[PDB]
Amino acid sequence: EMRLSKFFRDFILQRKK
Repeated sequence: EMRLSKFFRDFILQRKK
């Protein structure tokens, strides 16, 4: 499906926790 959305899911969500 995506390539970056897991990385974005890794961290991004947790940058702005």
